[PDB]
Amino acid sequence: VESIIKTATDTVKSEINAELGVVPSLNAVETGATSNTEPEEAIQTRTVINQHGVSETLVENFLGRAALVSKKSFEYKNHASTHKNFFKWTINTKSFVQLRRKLELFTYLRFDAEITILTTVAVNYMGLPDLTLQAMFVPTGALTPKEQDSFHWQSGSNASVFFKISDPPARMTIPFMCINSAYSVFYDGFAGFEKNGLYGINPADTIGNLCVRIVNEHQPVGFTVTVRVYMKPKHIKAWAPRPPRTMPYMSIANANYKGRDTAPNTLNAIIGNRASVTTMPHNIVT
Amino acid sequence: NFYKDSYAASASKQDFSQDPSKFTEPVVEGLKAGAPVL
Amino acid sequence: NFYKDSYAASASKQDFSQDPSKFTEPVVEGLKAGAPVL
Amino acid sequence: NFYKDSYAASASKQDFSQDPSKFTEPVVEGLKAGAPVL
Amino acid sequence: SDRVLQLKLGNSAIVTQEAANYCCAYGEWPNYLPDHEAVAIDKPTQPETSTDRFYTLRSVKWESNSTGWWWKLPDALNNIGMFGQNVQYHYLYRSGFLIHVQCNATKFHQGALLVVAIPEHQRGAHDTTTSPGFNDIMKGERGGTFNHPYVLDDGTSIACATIFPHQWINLRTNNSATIVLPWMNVAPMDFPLRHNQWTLAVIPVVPLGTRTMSSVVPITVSIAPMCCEFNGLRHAI
Amino acid sequence: GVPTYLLPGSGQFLTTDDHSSAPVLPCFNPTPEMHIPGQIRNMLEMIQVESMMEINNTDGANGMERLRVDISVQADLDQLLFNIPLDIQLDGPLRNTLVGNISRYYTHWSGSLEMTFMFCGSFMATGKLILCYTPPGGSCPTTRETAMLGTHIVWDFGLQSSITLIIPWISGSHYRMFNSDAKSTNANVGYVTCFMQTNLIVPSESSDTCSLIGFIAAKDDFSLRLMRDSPDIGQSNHLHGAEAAYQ
Amino acid sequence: GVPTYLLPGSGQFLTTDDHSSAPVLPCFNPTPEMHIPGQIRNMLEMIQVESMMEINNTDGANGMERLRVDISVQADLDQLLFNIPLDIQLDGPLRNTLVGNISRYYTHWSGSLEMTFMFCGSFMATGKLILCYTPPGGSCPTTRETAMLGTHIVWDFGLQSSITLIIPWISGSHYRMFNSDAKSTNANVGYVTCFMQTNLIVPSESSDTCSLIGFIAAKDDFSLRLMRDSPDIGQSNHLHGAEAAYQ
Amino acid sequence: GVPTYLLPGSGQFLTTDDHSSAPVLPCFNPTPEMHIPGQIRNMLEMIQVESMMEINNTDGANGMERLRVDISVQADLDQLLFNIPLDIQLDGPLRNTLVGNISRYYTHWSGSLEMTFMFCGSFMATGKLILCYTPPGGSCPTTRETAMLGTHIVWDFGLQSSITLIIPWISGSHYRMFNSDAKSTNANVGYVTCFMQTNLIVPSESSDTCSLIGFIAAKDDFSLRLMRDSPDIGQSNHLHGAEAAYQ
Ligand SMILES: CC(=O)N[C@@H]1[C@@H](O)[C@H](O[C@@H]2O[C@H](CO[C@]3(C(=O)O)C[C@H](O)[C@@H](NC(C)=O)[C@H]([C@H](O)[C@H](O)CO)O3)[C@H](O)[C@H](O)[C@H]2O)[C@@H](CO)O[C@H]1O
Repeated sequence: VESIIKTATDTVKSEINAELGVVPSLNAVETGATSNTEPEEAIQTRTVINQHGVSETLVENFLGRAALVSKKSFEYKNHASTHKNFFKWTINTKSFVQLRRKLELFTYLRFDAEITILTTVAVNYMGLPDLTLQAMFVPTGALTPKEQDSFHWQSGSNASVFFKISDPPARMTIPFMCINSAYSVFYDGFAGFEKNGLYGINPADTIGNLCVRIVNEHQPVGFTVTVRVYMKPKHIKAWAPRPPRTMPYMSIANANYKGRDTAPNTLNAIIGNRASVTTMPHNIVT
Repeated sequence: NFYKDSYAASASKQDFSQDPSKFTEPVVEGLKAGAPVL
Repeated sequence: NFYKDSYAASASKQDFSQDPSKFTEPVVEGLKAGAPVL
Repeated sequence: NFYKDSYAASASKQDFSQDPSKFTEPVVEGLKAGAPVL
Repeated sequence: SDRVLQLKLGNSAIVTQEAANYCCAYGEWPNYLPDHEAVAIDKPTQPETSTDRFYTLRSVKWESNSTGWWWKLPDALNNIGMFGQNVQYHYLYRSGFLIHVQCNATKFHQGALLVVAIPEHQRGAHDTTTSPGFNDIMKGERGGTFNHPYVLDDGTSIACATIFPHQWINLRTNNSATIVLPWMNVAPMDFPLRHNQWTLAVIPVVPLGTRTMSSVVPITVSIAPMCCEFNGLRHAI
Repeated sequence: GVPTYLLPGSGQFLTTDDHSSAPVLPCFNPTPEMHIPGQIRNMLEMIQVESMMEINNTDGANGMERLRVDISVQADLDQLLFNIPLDIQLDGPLRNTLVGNISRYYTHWSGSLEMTFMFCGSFMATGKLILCYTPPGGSCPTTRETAMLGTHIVWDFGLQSSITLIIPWISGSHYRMFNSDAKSTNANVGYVTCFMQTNLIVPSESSDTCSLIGFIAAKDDFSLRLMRDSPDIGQSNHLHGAEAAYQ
Repeated sequence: GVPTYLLPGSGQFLTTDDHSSAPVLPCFNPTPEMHIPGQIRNMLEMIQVESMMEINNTDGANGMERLRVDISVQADLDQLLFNIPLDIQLDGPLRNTLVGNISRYYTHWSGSLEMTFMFCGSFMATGKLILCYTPPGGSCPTTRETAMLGTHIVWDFGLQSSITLIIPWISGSHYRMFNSDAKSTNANVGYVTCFMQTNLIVPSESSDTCSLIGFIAAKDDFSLRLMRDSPDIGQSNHLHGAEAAYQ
Repeated sequence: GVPTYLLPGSGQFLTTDDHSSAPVLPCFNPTPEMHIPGQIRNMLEMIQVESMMEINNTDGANGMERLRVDISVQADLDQLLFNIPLDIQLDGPLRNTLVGNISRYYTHWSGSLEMTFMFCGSFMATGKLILCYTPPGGSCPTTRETAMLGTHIVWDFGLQSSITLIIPWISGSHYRMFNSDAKSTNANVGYVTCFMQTNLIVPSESSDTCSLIGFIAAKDDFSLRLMRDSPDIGQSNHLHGAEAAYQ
C-alpha cells in the first residue's frame, strides 16, 4: 500500500464497457471506505502522462512556515510610579488563529521549532535607540524574573539570547522537547490526579516560558517596544488528520464555540445560503 | 549543518512516501475494482 | 546554488542555440542560392 | 578551528566514558550480587 | 460473504448477517507492547480472556429528534467486569478495542447513522469561555449526547468527520458497524482514569423515519478491549 | 581572512526561508520515536478521503439538515431535483469538505474530483437518478434533455447503496486558480445537476420523502500549488486568555 | 570575493552557543595534565551515590535530628511509622540529596530510584518493617493492608544492617517533568510508606527508641533533560566583598 | 568561525548583478514545459528579418504613404529618385525597423546590412534602377555618374520582383557607435541613393506612377554591444490605471 509518489498519477486510455457483473461506479459508503471508482471506469479517457508535482503539499512544507505566535507591546521607561521594561510569556500556539487552525488539522505532531524574534520601537522625536534585549528560556512553571534587574537574569543554566534592535531578528531552534514521542495537539483528558484540573491541557505540550527584558536602563523619555515571536516547525511527523475548525475561536484554553452572528460559519449554518437547492450561484448569464 | 546538534539542521522536504489507503480504504477485506462492494 | 529550489539559481546565460530560419525563411520549399526564387 | 591555538577550539562534548564505581563502590573487596555484604 | 460476520473474543461472540465489511482503524491491528517501545519496567499482567472480551453497554433509543450519542474509552468500561478491576488496581493500562454498534429496524424504515471512532476527541463548550468540567466529560458506561453534532461539539464539523475511522449504519443496507481500534496515544501506556484515547460517536445524519407501525428502535454498543496490559499495581482507586 | 560582500536580501527575515539555526539546548536527547497509527506525509492523502457536501445550504435548513438532500415521489416526469456549484475555491456546498478546506490553503489546483451519493431511503424504496457534470461555457442546464448531453451516470437504487459521478479534469490550462471571480475562464469548473431518470417509488408504509447524502473527494491525479492563508478563519481581537499568558 | 548574506540570528549572543573564539594569549603552553583521583565525566555518576533523605522535616526537629526517623516499641499492631513524598523535583525529604540537587538543574527525568534504610538501634534490638511504594492515582495509603498491595520489601533487622526498596520507573510517558504542580499527571510519582511488619522489640538495657537513616539514589537507568537554573540558590544583593573587587 | 572582511561594493544593489536568491515559495512545482512555435534565443535572430523602411518620411505623407516610394515615368535622363540616410542609431527611415529598434537598445554595432526593394507597379511596367551605397567621407552624391562609383546593384524589373543591395560592413574600427553626433567618424555609415538606370516605362492602361517598398535587415555577421535604455519610449506621468493598482 505504501509507495513513493512524486507526481500526480497518469491517466490510461479506456474503451467502451458493457460487462455483466462489473459495476465500478457503484459503491457502498457504509463500509467506511472512500469510492474507488477510477476515471477510466466512469468515462472513456485518453492517455495522459501527468507531470504535476506534489511536493508543495508535503507536510514538511505545509507546516514549514514561520508563523506569528506572540506579539507583545510594553512601555520602556522609568516605571517609578504593567510590564516594567520586561515581560513573561507562557509559550503556546493557540493565540493566533492562522497557525492554530493548521496545527489543529492533526491529532499528534512531532517537530523541532525554529524561533525568530522581531523587535520594533517607537518614541512616545529625537531618534530611535538601538537597545539590547535579553530573551531567556525558562522551563515549565519554572522560576521567572520579577524585575528588569533581578539576579534571575544572570541565566547560569537557562538559555538566554542577547540581541540588538539594529541586528537581524534573533533566531534559534528549540528541539522537539515533549516528554512523549509527539506533542498532543488535542488532549481528551485532565492534566491532574484530582478532579478539579483543567480539561484539554496536557502540560507536557507546553514548550515553556519566554522572559524578555530590555537590558539598557531606562532613558530620560519613554518608548513603546513591541516584540514579535515567530515559530516554524521542521523535521515534522504528523498523525491522524482532523476536521478543520469552522467556528471562530473563543479561547486559547479550549475548543469552545459560538459561531458568527450570521452565515457563513454560524453554528446553525457553516456555508452561506443560496435561494434553493436548484438555484445556481454565479450562474453564467450569456 | 555546521551545528553539533542534528535537530538544528534545515528542513527535510524529501519524504515522498504515501499510503492514502490507511484513510481511504481502512477495510479489512480489500475491495476489487468493478466487483459489487457488498 | 545553495537553495533547495532550482528556480532560485542565478541566471542561465549559456544557451547559444539559434535557428533564424524559422523567422527569416519559413517557406515550405527551401530557396537555393543564386537560383530564381520564382 | 581556524585559530592556531588549540585551546581556542569549540567545546568537546564527546567524552562518554564513565566509572561510577569510584564513587558508588570504592570498597577494596568487590561486593557480589545477592551475597550477604558482611 | 462480506455481509455476514462473527466476532469471537474470550467467552463472548457476536454475529451479524447484515454487515458492511469492517474497519481496521488506519489499517492497523491491536498488539502487545514490544520491548523496544516499553517504558515502565515492572512485569505487566496480561489477563487475556478475562478482559479481552465483549462488554455490552446499556442501549439508547433512536428517536425522530435525536442528536447523537458518544462513549469515551476507556472511561465507559472503567467500572465493568475484570477490565474495570484491572483498571482500578493499576496505575497504567494499554489496549486496543473492537467496537460493534448494533441497530436493526424494518425494510420500511429509513435512517443513517455515522459511526465514527475519534482519537483525542477534546470537547468544547457552547457559548462560554469556561472549559468543560469533569462531569461534562466523564459519563462512564452511560455515555453522553451531542449538543451540536453539526460541529461535533468541538467547533469543527461532522461533515469532515469521515477523516476518522468509521462506518455507517444505513437501515436499508446494514444493521451493524464494526471498527477495530489499535492503541492510539503518544505514550506506550497511560493512566486510564484521566485520559480517554478514543471516543465512539454515533450520530443520525439522516433521521429515523417510516410510515409503518411505530416501534422503539434501539442502538446498542458492544466493546471488547484487545491485548490488555496493566502496570503499576497497587490498591483500587 | 576570506574576502566577502553582502548581497541584497542580507539580514532579511523571510517566513518561508530554509536554514539551520543555533540549537537552544545543546546535547539534548529527544524522546525516542514510537510507532503511532495514522501517519500522514502529504496533504494530498487527506483530500482523497470523501466528506459530506453541504448541498442543502438554504434558509430554513438548520445544522445537519443542510448535509442531506431530500427527494420525494414526483407527480411530473424528468424532474430537476438539485444542482451543485463546483468551485472548490469559493463558498458553497463544496467549501467545508476535506478537499475544499485543504485546497483553500492553496491557489492553484488540478485533478479529477469524485462525487459519491448514498441513498438513505428505506429498502422498499426504488428509483433511478441521473447525475450530470456539465463542462463550463454556458448557463446551468435546467432540463434533463440538456444536462444529459454532458458527462453523467445513471444511478439505479439497490443493494449497492452509493453511486459515484467522476468529475474528470477537463481544463484548457494545466491548473485552475482562485481569484475571487467565479466566472473567470481559469476558475469556473462547470456544473453538476441531478434529475429523476424515472422516479422515486415507495409503498404505503415507507416514507415518501427520502434523503441522499453527497460526498466529494479528490482522486490521486490531484495537485495543489501556491500556499496562501486560508480565508476560512480569522480574528479581530485577542482570544480569551491570550493576555493571561503574560500574567 | 565570496558573495554572502546574513541570516536571522546574526550578531546575537546565545549563552548556549558553541563556537571557537580568539585566543587571548597566543602560543600559551598550559600546565601539563597530572592524574588526579576522582574524575567525574557525567553528572549521572554523581546522582548514583546514595545520600541522606531529610525525612523528619518537622517543626521541633533541628539540624541532624531531621536526618533520622525514630521508631519506638509499639503497643498496637500494624502501625504506620512514616511516609515520604516522592517528587525529587519539589521541596521535601528528597530535595537536598545528590540526586535531588542535580536533578533540579534539569526539568525532565526518567529512571529507577533506590531507597536504602540503615537501622541504627542496638544489636539486641530486633524487628521487621515493610516499606511500600504506591504508584500514583489515589490518596496516600494509611493502613498496611492497603500499602501492602503496592511494590514493597519486608525488612528483617539483622547482621546486614540495611534494606533497599527499589522505586522502579513506572510511568506512562518516557519522562516525568517538573512544572510546580505536584498533582500533575506528568509529575506525581506516587508514595512511599513504612509500617511495622511485626514490631521493634528490645531488652530492658537497650534503648527502646531507635533511629533509621534513609538514603536515596538513582540507578544507572536514569536520564535527565532540559537544563535550567536551580531554584535552590539565589541572591537579592551583591555579596559581601563583590564591589571591593573593583577597588 | 571563518574570519572574513567586507569589500567595497558590499550591500549595493546593482541592477545587472547575477546571483541566486531566496525562493519565495519552497517546494513549488512550475507548470510543465510545452513545445510552443517560434522560440527565439538570441535577439540577433529577430533583426535578421527584413522590415519596412519609412523612406517617404515627409510632410504631406500620412501613415502608410510614408512606407512606400513612388516613382514616375521620367522626361529627363539619369534622374535621382531618392536617397536614404544610413545611421540605424538615429531617427530616420531606418529607425522604426526590426534591426533599428533592437539596435537602439544597444550602443555599438558591427555587421553587414541588406536592403531589399520590391517593385509594386503593374506587370506591364518595366524599368531599370541603380541602387548605390557610398562609404563615408564626403557629401551625398546627387548625380548617377558619382553614385555609380560606389557599391551598387543595377536592378531590372521582371518576374523576380525584388532586388537586394548589400551594405557590406566597411569600417576602420571593429564597431561603430551611437553618440548623438551623426557626423562622427565612428558613427556615419555613408549614404544610399537610387537613380533611374534607364526609365520606368508603362503602357497607356497601366498606372504611370508606381511604388517601391524598401526593407532592411542585418546579415548573420552582425553584432550588438553595450545595452542601454531605448530612446524610443518614455513617460512623464503615471499611466492611466497605474494608481488604481493600489486601490
Ligand atoms: C469579495 C468578493 O469577491 N465578493 C463578495 C461576496 O462573496 C460577498 O457575499 C458573501 O461571501 C461569503 C464568502 O464566504 C467566505 C469566503 O471568503 O470564502 C467563507 C469564509 O469561511 C468566511 N470566513 C470567516 C472567518 O468567517 C468568509 C468571511 O465571512 C467573509 O470574508 C467576511 O465578509 O466568507 C459567503 O458566501 C456569504 O454567504 C456571502 O453573502 C458579498 C457580501 O456583500 O460582498 C462581495 O464583495
